[PDB]
Amino acid sequence: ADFKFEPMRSLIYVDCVSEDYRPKLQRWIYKVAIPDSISQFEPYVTKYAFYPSFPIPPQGDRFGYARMQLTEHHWLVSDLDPRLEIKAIAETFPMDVLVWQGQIPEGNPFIFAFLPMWWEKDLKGKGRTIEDGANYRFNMTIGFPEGVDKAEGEKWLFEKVVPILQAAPECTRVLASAVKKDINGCVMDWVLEIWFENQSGWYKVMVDDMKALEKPSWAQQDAFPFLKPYHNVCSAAVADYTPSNNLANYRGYITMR
Amino acid sequence: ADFKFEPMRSLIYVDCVSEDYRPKLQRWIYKVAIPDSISQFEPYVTKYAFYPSFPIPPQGDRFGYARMQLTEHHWLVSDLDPRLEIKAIAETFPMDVLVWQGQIPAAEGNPFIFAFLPMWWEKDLKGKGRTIEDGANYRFNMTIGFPEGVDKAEGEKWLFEKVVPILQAAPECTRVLASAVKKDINGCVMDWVLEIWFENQSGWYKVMVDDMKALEKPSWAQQDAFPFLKPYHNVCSAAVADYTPSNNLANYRGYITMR
Amino acid sequence: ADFKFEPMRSLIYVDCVSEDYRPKLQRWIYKVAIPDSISQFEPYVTKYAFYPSFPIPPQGDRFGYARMQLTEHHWLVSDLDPRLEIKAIAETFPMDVLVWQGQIPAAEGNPFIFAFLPMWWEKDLKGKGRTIEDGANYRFNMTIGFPEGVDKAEGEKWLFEKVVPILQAAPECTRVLASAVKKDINGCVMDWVLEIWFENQSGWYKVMVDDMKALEKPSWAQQDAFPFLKPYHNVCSAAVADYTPSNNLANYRGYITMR
Amino acid sequence: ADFKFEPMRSLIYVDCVSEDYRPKLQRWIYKVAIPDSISQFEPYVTKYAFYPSFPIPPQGDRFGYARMQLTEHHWLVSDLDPRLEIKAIAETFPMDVLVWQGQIPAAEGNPFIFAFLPMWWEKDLKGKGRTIEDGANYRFNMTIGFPEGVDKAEGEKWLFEKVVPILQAAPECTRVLASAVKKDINGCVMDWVLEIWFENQSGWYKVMVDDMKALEKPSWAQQDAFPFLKPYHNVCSAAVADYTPSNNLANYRGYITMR
Amino acid sequence: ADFKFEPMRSLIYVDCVSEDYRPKLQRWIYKVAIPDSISQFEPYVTKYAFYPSFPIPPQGDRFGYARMQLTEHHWLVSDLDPRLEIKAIAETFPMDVLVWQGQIPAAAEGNPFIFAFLPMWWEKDLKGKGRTIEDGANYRFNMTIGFPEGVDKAEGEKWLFEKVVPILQAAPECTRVLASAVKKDINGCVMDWVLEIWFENQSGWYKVMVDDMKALEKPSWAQQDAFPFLKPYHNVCSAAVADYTPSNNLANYRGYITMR
Amino acid sequence: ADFKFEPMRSLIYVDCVSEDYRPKLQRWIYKVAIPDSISQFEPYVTKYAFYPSFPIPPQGDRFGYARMQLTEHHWLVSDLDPRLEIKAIAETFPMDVLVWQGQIPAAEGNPFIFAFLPMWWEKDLKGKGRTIEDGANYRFNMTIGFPEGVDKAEGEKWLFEKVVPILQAAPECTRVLASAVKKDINGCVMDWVLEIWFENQSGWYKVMVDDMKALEKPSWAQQDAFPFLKPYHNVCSAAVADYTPSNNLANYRGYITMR
Ligand SMILES: O=C1c2c(O)cc(O)cc2O[C@H](c2ccc(O)c(O)c2)[C@H]1O
Ligand SMILES: O=C1c2c(O)cc(O)cc2O[C@H](c2ccc(O)c(O)c2)[C@H]1O
Ligand SMILES: O=C1c2c(O)cc(O)cc2O[C@H](c2ccc(O)c(O)c2)[C@H]1O
Ligand SMILES: O=C1c2c(O)cc(O)cc2O[C@H](c2ccc(O)c(O)c2)[C@H]1O
Ligand SMILES: O=C1c2c(O)cc(O)cc2O[C@H](c2ccc(O)c(O)c2)[C@H]1O
Ligand SMILES: O=C1c2c(O)cc(O)cc2O[C@H](c2ccc(O)c(O)c2)[C@H]1O
Ligand SMILES: O=C1c2c(O)cc(O)cc2O[C@H](c2ccc(O)c(O)c2)[C@H]1O
Ligand SMILES: O=C1c2c(O)cc(O)cc2O[C@H](c2ccc(O)c(O)c2)[C@H]1O
Ligand SMILES: O=C1c2c(O)cc(O)cc2O[C@H](c2ccc(O)c(O)c2)[C@H]1O
Ligand SMILES: O=C1c2c(O)cc(O)cc2O[C@H](c2ccc(O)c(O)c2)[C@H]1O
Ligand SMILES: O=C1c2c(O)cc(O)cc2O[C@H](c2ccc(O)c(O)c2)[C@H]1O
Ligand SMILES: O=C1c2c(O)cc(O)cc2O[C@H](c2ccc(O)c(O)c2)[C@H]1O
Ligand SMILES: O=C1c2c(O)cc(O)cc2O[C@H](c2ccc(O)c(O)c2)[C@H]1O
Ligand SMILES: O=C1c2c(O)cc(O)cc2O[C@H](c2ccc(O)c(O)c2)[C@H]1O
Ligand SMILES: O=C1c2c(O)cc(O)cc2O[C@H](c2ccc(O)c(O)c2)[C@H]1O
Ligand SMILES: O=C1c2c(O)cc(O)cc2O[C@H](c2ccc(O)c(O)c2)[C@H]1O
Ligand SMILES: [Cl-]
Ligand SMILES: [Cl-]
Ligand SMILES: [Cl-]
Ligand SMILES: [Cl-]
Ligand SMILES: [Cl-]
Ligand SMILES: [Cl-]
Ligand SMILES: [K+]
Repeated sequence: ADFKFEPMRSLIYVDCVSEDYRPKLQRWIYKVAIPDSISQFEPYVTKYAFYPSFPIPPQGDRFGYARMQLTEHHWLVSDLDPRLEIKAIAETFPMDVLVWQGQIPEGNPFIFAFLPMWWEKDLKGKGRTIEDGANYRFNMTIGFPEGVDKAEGEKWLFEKVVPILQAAPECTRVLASAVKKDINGCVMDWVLEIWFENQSGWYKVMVDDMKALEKPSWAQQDAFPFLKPYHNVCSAAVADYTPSNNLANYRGYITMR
Repeated sequence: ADFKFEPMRSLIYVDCVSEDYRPKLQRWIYKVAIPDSISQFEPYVTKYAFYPSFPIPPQGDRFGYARMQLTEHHWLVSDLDPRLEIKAIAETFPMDVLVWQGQIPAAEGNPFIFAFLPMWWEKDLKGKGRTIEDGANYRFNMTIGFPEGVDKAEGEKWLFEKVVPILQAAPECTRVLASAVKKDINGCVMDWVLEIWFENQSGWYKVMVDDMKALEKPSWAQQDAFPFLKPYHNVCSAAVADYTPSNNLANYRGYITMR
Repeated sequence: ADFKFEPMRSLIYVDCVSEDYRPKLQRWIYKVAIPDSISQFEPYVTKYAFYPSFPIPPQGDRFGYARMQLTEHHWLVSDLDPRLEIKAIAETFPMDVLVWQGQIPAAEGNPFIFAFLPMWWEKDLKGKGRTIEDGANYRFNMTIGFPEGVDKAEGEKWLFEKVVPILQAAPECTRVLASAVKKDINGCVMDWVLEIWFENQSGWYKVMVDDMKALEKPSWAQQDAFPFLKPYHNVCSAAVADYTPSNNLANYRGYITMR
Repeated sequence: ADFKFEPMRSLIYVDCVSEDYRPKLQRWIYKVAIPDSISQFEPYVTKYAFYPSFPIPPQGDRFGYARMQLTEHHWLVSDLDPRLEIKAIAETFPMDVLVWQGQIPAAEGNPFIFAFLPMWWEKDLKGKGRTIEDGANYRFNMTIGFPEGVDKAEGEKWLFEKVVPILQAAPECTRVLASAVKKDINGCVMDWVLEIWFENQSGWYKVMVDDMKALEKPSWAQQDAFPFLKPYHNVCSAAVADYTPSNNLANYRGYITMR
Repeated sequence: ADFKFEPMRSLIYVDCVSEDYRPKLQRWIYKVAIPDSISQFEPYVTKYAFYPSFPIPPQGDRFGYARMQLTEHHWLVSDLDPRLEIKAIAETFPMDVLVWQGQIPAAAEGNPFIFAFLPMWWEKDLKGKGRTIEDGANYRFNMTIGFPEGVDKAEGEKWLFEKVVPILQAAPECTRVLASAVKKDINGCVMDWVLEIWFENQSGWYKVMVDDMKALEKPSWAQQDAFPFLKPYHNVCSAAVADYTPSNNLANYRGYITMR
Repeated sequence: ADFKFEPMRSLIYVDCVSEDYRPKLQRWIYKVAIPDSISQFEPYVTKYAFYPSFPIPPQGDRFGYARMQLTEHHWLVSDLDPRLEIKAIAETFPMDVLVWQGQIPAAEGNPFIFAFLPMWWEKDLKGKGRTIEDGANYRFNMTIGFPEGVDKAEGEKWLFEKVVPILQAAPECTRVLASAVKKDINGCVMDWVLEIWFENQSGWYKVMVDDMKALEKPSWAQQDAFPFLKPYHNVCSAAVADYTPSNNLANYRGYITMR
């Protein structure tokens, strides 16, 4: 019988591999994914929201930049509990959505990271408010390649990478949670959000300041983040606010006139 | 102090024993029951909804057919925890509502069936993977409880080995789902809840009446024909649509009157 | 350029000619008709709502009883202005909906009754000052149009001098209201819309069937008994509650499916 | 047929003549007045809202200070068109509400002040261009009507030549706005509505009491001090905030009770 | 990892120490506090609401009467779990709000911030069980108390329930009495009890909470001469509120829309 | 007194001249513009919405492509009526917003294009009857105004006799719609607004760039290629989806920040 109280925040990195797919993928998301979703999890999800990603910045491709959105659920129970596999009504989820997102064409894994509802580490910019200004919120998840010691990767991240973020005045905030791997075997290890004022601030720090970094022995590309795009790193730059707070705001797929 | 996280889906089988009562019972439900309810459980119920039952089909009376609605709560805690008996404001619940629902007559009355379930169906026995796009569903929700002194394991075995296969054989039946009732919560006499989908009333009839004549009449039967259980006492049911506009936590804006 | 301020209340009498059609027609209405509709007229309709009809009462068939609902719009402009025919996105309206409503068979076929009215009742002939606290109302909404070649003044005189007094005499009848149909808008064949309240179905029957036998059968009668008009062609009706949860502009949150 | 497009903003000055009445009057307003109201005018009112008045300031009694709220409707048509008198469902409006508001006593009562205005202020006499970021406003809304047999032109001249300049001189006063009352609608005795903003109650006092002592007492004065008009009869007022949570068409979700 | 399921009802006693502050404090609450709040706790709070207090009644000052509102959260987890201190976006909460509420003087002794955690359901129902909304409009006097330092808690409880409550039960003017014990283990709130005591109106409140209560033995630990015998705003806070608020913030809020 | 019933649809072409400005401009729009706006026009605007533009396509710069959104109001009265200039609270509109949108540099600046239209399209030139089920639309909304000293009738003739036929010839173009700009309202320099649908960006390109090379370059042309008009000055545009979540009158619940 018993079901564990397991409050978590999920993030899904929704890419769009081509502008010709955008109308169709966007349609599916807003016309189909929302109602199918709420139909299933309304009673045990407290917040379902989409954060459309800003235009892909220069060299964003190398950070597995999700060109469509982030998809953010707040769960009261583990959606991977086997008993939750049973649904009266099932979702409409065509093959085509996976083509559009880039799961299918070599093809890219579906990154679904589970987190505790609150950030575990606050490494810069504590006490910042909304009045302090509009944030270019760079959300990035990473997973160290196979056969790399996790403790060693953690040590690299926090002792080599983060200090560069702390040094940069262009970087207003740094936050990190460790991925709940015990839930869905997500290959990612960390999720970070790193705020800037704008795209140029992002570039200056995440490209130029980061050239200073020693290229690690396990690197899957020459430059930071040294991890395989869309496979061992995904990301998105998003705004402080979304109008797509789906549990509160959705009123059907109303069409423009 | 401690309060156990106990996520459940409740169903109440709301009958209406006479069309002359319908205006008044419907009024109570939508004008009074909703605000009184939300006033009490808003902080620990995630979804409160009413699914109006379709017109009672031929021989529906024999399945304890609730002629008004199903009432569906999603709980985060056991509403039968004794500490939850204390309410600043109490509900308005007249005698008359029980007359209307058939709990009391003008000449024997009917129990109030309030079944607690896990939020997710336990058994998916037909039609897995069906979506809303596959078409409009005549959703026959039926709960049953085996008569007193009938072994539960034996009743389970009957249900799943004799009854369900007839549903599986029938092309008219698009879906079959079952959960075992949480009896430990409120001593509900029912044992199972099933939802059995059809295309329409005729599909329902063809299977639940005609195909079911084939069944061996069990020794404990309380009526001659399937479901072999006493209407409204050991079986209640309702046929409902996929969608309700009465999703009360989101949708309610007061008892606004027609012009 | 100029667009006339034309505040009106529309009523559409939505029938359902068979229970096997109900799931599918209900689906279309709530899953498709609503969003397609709001997509088009949100900026110039102040209220869009559906009032599900109560179960068809005995002999309701003879009053063109809409077995599904009433569909009620409040317009700021004439939807029949020719310039309003152009829509970026058009509605999905299958042939099948007309089968289900009885506009076509799959056994003669019934017109689509869409009556335009002023937003306020023109005549208040009984029960003025009645409030919601006075009790739950069985609201019988009925529209009528006199057969071809019948003088309109003469029909009016019949209605108000012969019919209405029987309603006024009956204590079972709590309210009587009437507006004259705007015929100048969409050529609707109906002439009047009335709402006649009772306590319940039996009150309705006692008055609209039994008390009405007393009436002189007029020379133009299209059937033996009141209302003396051809069902679904020259009379449509529905009995509805004071309240609907389907106040679509405020309440709709998508076609969310039961679990 | 034709109904004139008449966009207006109404204000009703809702007093509460005793603290012992506040619970009951407040209940009526929020439990009964809202749903009865929306039930009637939803299709032709674009905004219905209540602005609770701040605590009555010193000597506010002399300005006909409404100790409960302002009631603010935005109309698309004249509610005083005679055809709008007919309502299917009528409102619940007990005698007691009039006692509570002070229309009737337990020993002379007070008129019901219902002022119709154009939706936009006619005169902007101070503080043009002020935004919400400029700070929180103590908004003193005051309506006045000159006693019987006082020339209106002469009263206007007094107001704009003697009164207004004192407001303009006072740095404590951040804003001055005025519309002339639509008298042609409901024969409201009032002539002007003004809103006069301060930072706080003391600012209000300093200007509307102390600075105003400077004023010549006019020959028609109905009291010794400004505003020289009979409280609640020829002057009503209220001090309100920039924001109300009671924007009733958008926000109302029923009379949900505290736990 | 694990986070405990801890369903609770919080109450915050929001005072306003001067009418000249009311516009500004009210603005902050409705323009800023709400969105900043929902931005943080939307996923684990089921109900966030404000109950504006009725006008301070005669001698209400002596009961630590919050002249602005009550602030009522329903939590699914302990907001005082240390891991909940981390927020992406932090709240805007100026010094000035503390001046307005009376936590600080503007340039000199202030008043503590009373934030009481409770179980979601009342623990004791001591009068008026079964009363409905149809029974009439309620003057709901919510009052929290905490016994002075070095007063035995069991002894204070015994005083409250054996001396005070019977006066409430005797008074026909008092329609309801409810009490929960404060969860002290959560945030070290100095208060011990929260009670709600209903009347018909302000005069009913006065007749009972002032006049009937004169009958009471003045305890040895008393911090003022008259009931409630506790230091205003420090060891007792209160508010009289209506059955209904329009500020049910999770459901109702549509932005800080300004009057025209 | 009188206020004319003037139902209209406005469009504002909101550009964003640099990605470094997007966070800040987007913030202003969603945090400030919305509440300031609703605070002013809630009672006489039936729909306020934002349609975020898709990524600027190849050579979109030449069509005055608004890189932020379209801003769409539905008015019941002319916002340019002089009496509507008076507002109690005024809007917060920094210099910086004009920098971000490109009205000013920190080169050469760009006019603020605010086009008023009838609520319904005047000309339906292709794809009549198309529904939402027919598929997802790349909706290219484009407004144009003919250079100074060009006869308007002659420009109209060019548009409908030369340009539109190319759209009609292209199977890649699923829809063509046009309204004439109400110039009598706000002296907007634009003359027409068109919406031209494709399947996707490539369809847009193939037709609006490649097929359009076929066109005779007119004598008044302000650039070599179609649309032959000065970007952002005599032509603005945006490609948008069928649906926006930013339907501000229904959906806005404050500036809630991500966690
Ligand atoms: O319930 C689910 C769901 C849904 O209800 C609606 C919807 O529109 C998409 C969905 O997608 C979820 C999903 C599918 C495949 C995966 O590989 C995965 O990780 C998650 C699925 O579980
Ligand atoms: O919006 C969502 C979403 C999406 O936008 C894109 C995508 O590719 C998959 C998705 O799937 C999400 C989901 C739904 C139900 C579940 O039970 C679940 O685990 C995940 C869904 O809500
Ligand atoms: O909270 C409750 C409640 C309520 O608040 C409002 C309302 O309108 C009806 C209600 O009915 C519930 C109930 C009553 C009698 C029973 O015999 C039973 O099992 C359940 C009760 O629990
Ligand atoms: O709609 C409801 C309902 C109803 O429609 C019919 C009926 O006969 C009883 C009911 O009672 C339900 C209820 C309310 C509060 C509770 O705490 C509870 O356990 C049950 C109520 O919500
Ligand atoms: O706007 C319209 C419309 C719509 O927007 C949505 C929808 O779901 C059905 C609709 O149907 C309307 C209609 C009126 C009269 C008829 O005789 C008929 O076939 C159809 C149509 O005009
Ligand atoms: O619900 C509705 C409805 C319906 O339920 C049944 C039906 O058979 C036709 C309908 O059509 C209505 C309609 C839509 C658009 C219009 O422009 C119009 O005048 C009427 C629609 O709103
Ligand atoms: O319909 C109305 C109405 C209503 O629907 C609801 C309500 O709660 C109060 C109301 O009161 C209005 C009114 C009554 C008496 C007057 O003397 C007056 O000037 C106005 C009336 O118009
Ligand atoms: O809030 C309202 C209100 C009120 O709060 C107090 C009061 O004493 C009268 C009132 O009457 C208002 C009203 C309703 C309908 C009308 O047609 C009308 O003209 C006025 C009502 O809505
Ligand atoms: O002392 C004050 C003050 C100040 O010292 C400096 C300054 O730049 C602006 C100010 O303006 C404040 C204010 C004025 C009018 C209001 O209506 C309001 O809410 C606030 C006031 O507090
Ligand atoms: O001494 C003064 C003064 C005064 O004598 C009386 C009075 O009633 C108000 C006053 O206020 C004046 C003032 C002007 C501008 C401000 O911004 C401000 O705070 C105050 C100031 O000149
Ligand atoms: O008496 C007053 C006064 C004064 O006499 C002298 C002085 O030097 C300043 C003053 O300033 C006060 C004031 C000004 C503007 C406000 O906006 C406000 O609330 C208060 C005013 O009342
Ligand atoms: O800049 C700000 C500020 C500041 O710099 C210093 C300081 O001591 C207080 C402050 O407080 C401002 C504020 C006042 C009242 C409110 O109601 C509000 O939301 C914010 C804030 O903006
Ligand atoms: O998160 C919090 C918060 C917030 O987000 C928004 C807001 O407008 C007020 C707030 O106030 C809370 C608080 C303040 C002072 C205290 O002394 C205290 O105990 C708690 C704080 O925790
Ligand atoms: O309304 C609220 C509020 C208030 O009105 C006044 C005040 O002085 C403090 C407040 O603080 C509340 C709060 C408490 C705990 C939190 O963890 C939080 O985020 C916010 C906030 O919700
Ligand atoms: O009311 C208005 C308004 C507003 O309320 C809020 C807001 O955030 C921006 C605004 O801008 C509008 C506007 C700006 C520039 C123009 O050139 C023009 O014609 C109109 C203005 O009218
Ligand atoms: O969103 C809007 C908007 C905008 O988004 C961007 C922009 O650059 C100007 C704007 O101005 C619009 C406006 C407001 C009030 C009015 O009276 C009016 O005519 C226009 C506003 O609503
Ligand atoms: Cl039998
Ligand atoms: Cl909601
Ligand atoms: Cl016949
Ligand atoms: Cl709404
Ligand atoms: Cl005169
Ligand atoms: Cl060129
Ligand atoms: K060319």
